[PDB]
Amino acid sequence: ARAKAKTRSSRAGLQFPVGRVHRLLRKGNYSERVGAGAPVYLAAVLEYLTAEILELAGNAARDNKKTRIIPRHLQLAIRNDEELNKLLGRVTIAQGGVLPNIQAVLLPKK
Amino acid sequence: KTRSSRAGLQFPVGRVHRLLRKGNYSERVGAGAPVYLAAVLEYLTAEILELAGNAARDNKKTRIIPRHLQLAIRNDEELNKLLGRVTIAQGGVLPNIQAVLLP
Amino acid sequence: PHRYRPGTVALREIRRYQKSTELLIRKLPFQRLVREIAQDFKTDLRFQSSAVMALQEACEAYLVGLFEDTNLCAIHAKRVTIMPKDIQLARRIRGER
Amino acid sequence: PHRYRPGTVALREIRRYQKSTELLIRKLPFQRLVREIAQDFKTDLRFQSSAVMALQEACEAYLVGLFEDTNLCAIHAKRVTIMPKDIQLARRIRGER
Amino acid sequence: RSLGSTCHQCRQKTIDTKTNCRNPDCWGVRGQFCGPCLRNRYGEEVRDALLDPNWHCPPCRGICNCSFCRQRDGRSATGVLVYLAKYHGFGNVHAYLKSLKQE
Amino acid sequence: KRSRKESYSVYVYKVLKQVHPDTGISSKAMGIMNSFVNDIFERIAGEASRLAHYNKRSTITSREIQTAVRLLLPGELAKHAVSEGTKAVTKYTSA
Amino acid sequence: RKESYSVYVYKVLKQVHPDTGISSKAMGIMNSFVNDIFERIAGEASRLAHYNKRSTITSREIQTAVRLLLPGELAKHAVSEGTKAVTKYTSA
Amino acid sequence: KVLRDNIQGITKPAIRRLARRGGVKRISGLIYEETRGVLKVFLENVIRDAVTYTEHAKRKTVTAMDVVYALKRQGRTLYGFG
Amino acid sequence: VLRDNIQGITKPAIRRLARRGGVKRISGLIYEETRGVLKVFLENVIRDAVTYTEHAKRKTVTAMDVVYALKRQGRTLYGFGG
DNA sequence: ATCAGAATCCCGGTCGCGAGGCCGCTCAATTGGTCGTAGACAGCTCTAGCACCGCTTAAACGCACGTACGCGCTGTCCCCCGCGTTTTAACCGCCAAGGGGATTACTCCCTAGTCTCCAGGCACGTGTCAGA
DNA sequence: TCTGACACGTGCCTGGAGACTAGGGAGTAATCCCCTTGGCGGTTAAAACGCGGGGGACAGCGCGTACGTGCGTTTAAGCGGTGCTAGAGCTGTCTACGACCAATTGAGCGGCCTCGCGACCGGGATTCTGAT
Ligand SMILES: [Zn+2]
Ligand SMILES: [Zn+2]
Ligand SMILES: [Zn+2]
Repeated sequence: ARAKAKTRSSRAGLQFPVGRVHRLLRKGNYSERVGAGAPVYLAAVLEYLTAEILELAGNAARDNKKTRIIPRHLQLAIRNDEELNKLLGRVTIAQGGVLPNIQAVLLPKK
Repeated sequence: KTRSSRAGLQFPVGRVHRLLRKGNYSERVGAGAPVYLAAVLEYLTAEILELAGNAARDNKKTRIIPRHLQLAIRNDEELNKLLGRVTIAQGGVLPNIQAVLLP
Repeated sequence: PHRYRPGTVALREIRRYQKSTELLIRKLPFQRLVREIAQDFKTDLRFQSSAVMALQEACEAYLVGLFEDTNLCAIHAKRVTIMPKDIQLARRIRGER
Repeated sequence: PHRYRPGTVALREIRRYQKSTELLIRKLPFQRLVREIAQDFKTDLRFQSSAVMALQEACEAYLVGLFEDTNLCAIHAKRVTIMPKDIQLARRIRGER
Repeated sequence: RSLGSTCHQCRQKTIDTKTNCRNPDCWGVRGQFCGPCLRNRYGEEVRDALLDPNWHCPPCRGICNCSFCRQRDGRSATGVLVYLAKYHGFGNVHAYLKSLKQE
Repeated sequence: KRSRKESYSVYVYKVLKQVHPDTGISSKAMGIMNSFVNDIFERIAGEASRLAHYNKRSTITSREIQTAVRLLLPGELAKHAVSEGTKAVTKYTSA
Repeated sequence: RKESYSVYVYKVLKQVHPDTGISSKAMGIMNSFVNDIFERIAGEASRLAHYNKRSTITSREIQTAVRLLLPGELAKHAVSEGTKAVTKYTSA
Repeated sequence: KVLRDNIQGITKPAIRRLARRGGVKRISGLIYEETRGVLKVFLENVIRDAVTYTEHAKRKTVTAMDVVYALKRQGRTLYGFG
Repeated sequence: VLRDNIQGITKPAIRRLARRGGVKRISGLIYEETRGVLKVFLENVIRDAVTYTEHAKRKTVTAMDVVYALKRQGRTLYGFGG
């Protein structure tokens, strides 16, 4: 009867595409064959990391009372979380600026 | 009749082709790709070996040990830059003392 | 006349430019520099606007990070002004020869 | 009796140990430390001898490089002795902090 | 961001009652105006506009001076004109605008 | 005559509506999260390929993905990310 | 069983130094160096093959990878020592 | 078409602004030439790699992706233009 | 069980490592800082070595696992089968 | 410490370009079946970690002593910062060409792929010689 | 003198080489348009100079802390044996799993268009320093 097709991401309960990730793995010449539980794991991991960065960036924008994330709200969302900072420690972000940080030695005396 | 003889190299070419195919770098590997790769590997190894042998000769020694290799890499600028983040077992370090340290 | 004590506008500028995000080098001089440098390697080259913008963004990020390291080296030596020796020490420790 | 001025034996061992190439930490204490550290990751592990030897070589190389950078930091601040702040500065600039 | 109505003249999001266009031929949201804009532009209020059965949106009568509609007429942007009308004794800019055309 | 190219903007946006229902994202920031996804994907896939090659295996499986996530991601992330992926995989088992 | 670059590096050493031998530990170090450089160049050539939408690794990919990794005089030399082999293969 | 003496276009106020973003408060008068040299070296490396990629692509134009790959090869991954 | 073995990295051993590094005078508080630094580095390498070993369902940490763990951190080590 | 220049939010007016959605295709993900082999499980074997025991005996370790050098204090020039003036090239909005990145249509020849055979490295086994 | 680590000798497979093939990757012509290259005029903001002077770099000095050097005591690292067994390698069987392949159908990409957000100014607090 060939019941109505459902995307493998739906079976995995995801939002990132498991099928596209499978195709990218197979065509990206990483190994001769790839399993059925590799794309699911990788897509879930990418979805989770994106979810955390978006969680932090939305708050970073809200404290700036803005209703549209810009690159700045990513940098403030990245260099403030120690683990996310460690994961992306060798990455530059275009139009991201930098955290405000003045050394205590330079601050005015008295 | 081996592939190295046709290209005139002492490094393998068939083995390099097998390692290119079995290492899934690409779906297809061209004819001259293993030849070029083997020639470049042979050149780099020859340069390293020449420098290490000169260092051993200046050391009054017959066999090349890791110390000689470390000296050869750490003295040649280009080879040092190519191997800037590599540690050599029992390779030691270049003897150097800062000027202010001296009496 | 009102005259700020030396160093006040330095902290004011520090706050103002650490708050912002725009590029600090003017676009035309950097475009000229990029073209001048790239003309050596290949001739009659062409650059996408995105290429020049990406190069400028990378250069500003690198220089800002280097200046943070230089400032740390300056503060280490019981100083407030960054000198060339601080830049040299930061570049030597970072491994940038 | 004969007594070397302070710092003479310092340079003597400096030259002696940059001339040499062997491991400078005792084998048994380092092996015990490696086993104790690895005890917290997987219970009842076993180590090939070459594994512990490789760990010792890597650790000694790392510490020697760190001490080189620390000496550079100490010289920058117009000093001869190395203090913890120099190690901290070297590790911060290297990206380890 | 998903609840507030947007005025046609000011084109911002705010929580306020806005008038409606009763023209059967009227289409879109362009029949909605906020009090601060219409009271400053034409001297009309929210209450009277709501209560009038034959009240039409300023675009319906052709007296809309919104920048979008002003550009659709092929003529420039008004900007801020309230104080200019006040200095000239005009209660609303529409009378000021009509007087400007007459002059 | 289209040059249509794939991009995760359909998902990067759609997962943003599940975590911040009333917050947008600029097209200059969509092209940054796109690169973040395309970078982490490559990192984990390359590590999985290396792990598969070390053990003389030819099949990349969820064990290599799990070990790669454990190797790259630091701290609680590696403790949390894995707990996500496993769930998905086990859900996939139930179909 | 296990394979290595021992025979080939020994041949190269005898060519460049007729009267110099090599130690087993240093021989393993040379094996590791050859493997590392081969991995680096092959991976970079794979990356260029992927970037330009090409399914074949050719001499051009290896040449450009050599130009990308090897610094300064090491690059221009190695390229000249690489193509010289390939053209020889053309002559057969 | 040719150009000459453009590294002086990296002005003293621009370098001072870049230092201000870096958090420095006082600037020695000798760091401007140092920063110009450092920037020139960094640009030389990245542009050389980018033009190498462009040449391998058989293209007469340099695109953003060539620059991004050139930066990634130096461990300076850039987000926003890829 | 094993404990306090970090004290087994004796003060003269740290002295020898520093002398090989090229330092001539050492402050008295350097030793504890060096012990902490070495412990952190050792933990970082050993974690990945044990991860590599566990991925292969082995109870023995081979030299090649340590080589891979060191390579992961950009500290490639030659001469141990790499 | 209080008052006044000076810089800066702040909250009313507008406006303007981009960002959410929305509709139409089209390209690729999904379904299903078949088939080959890659990895899993079970025995067997030999290796090589691991635990102990003694025994030297270099290396670590406490204390003593002296002095090198880190560190706080003064001076003292002097170099960089802040501000006013002038001037000059970046920026913005236009037009104007055309060079080349991009995309089809061949079509040709380069390279997996199979089979067969064979000689180049590998391991076991000594033997002269570096050199510790 | 003696230590053995390294130099070959020789079976021996077992990976590499030679012929032949067919199919798909990739040069090549043949546009096409788009998005890089220029001129060109204002103009305004932003770089460049000049000048006063104040805070900071840099050298000097002195006292005291803390480290290097040496010596006698101790103690466990290192070496050499000796069993013992956990477990790493290796092989054999065969089964579950992933690749390859023909429909086919919907998810996502391009264009569109309008709605809401993120900007500009323009007067009034609101801090923010500086000197008294
Ligand atoms: Zn309104
Ligand atoms: Zn209406
Ligand atoms: Zn209107």
